[PDB]
Amino acid sequence: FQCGRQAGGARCSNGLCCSQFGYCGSTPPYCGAGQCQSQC
Repeated sequence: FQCGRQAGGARCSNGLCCSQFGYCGSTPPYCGAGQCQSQC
């Protein structure tokens, strides 16, 4: 975890997506199929 409230307030690689808890990604179960809140 790096993004969201699960960590505080950050982002992963680029302007991808950030999971409900605070898990940002662009390919794992955060951006594709998992817990995508912003983008999937």
